Amino acid sequence: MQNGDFQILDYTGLISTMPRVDTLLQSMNLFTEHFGRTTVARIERLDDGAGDIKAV
Amino acid sequence: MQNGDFQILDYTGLISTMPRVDTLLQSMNLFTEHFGRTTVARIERLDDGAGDIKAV
Repeated sequence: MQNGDFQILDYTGLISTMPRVDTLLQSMNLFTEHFGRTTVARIERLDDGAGDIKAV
Repeated sequence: MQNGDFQILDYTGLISTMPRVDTLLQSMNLFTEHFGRTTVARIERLDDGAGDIKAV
């Protein structure tokens, strides 16, 4: 490259940096994905157990 | 799945829970199984041993 209007300079290439991007949690694949249609979602839960049978 | 009268929503999934049932004693196989016919059973014992001899 030129310097001022009559001299020259040496060019030493570019230097670039970027910040961190952490993907440890994402990499573990813990989460699942579901694709739907509406903006309101429902969930259902069912609880079941057992009984203590006696003698007769 | 139906939301309020004039709106809808997306059903996602079902969640179910139940208390644990233990099987350790069953696994150890410490009990022998007998299939009888009546509602009464008999057991026979026969215990034997020995004594000490005195000088005469």
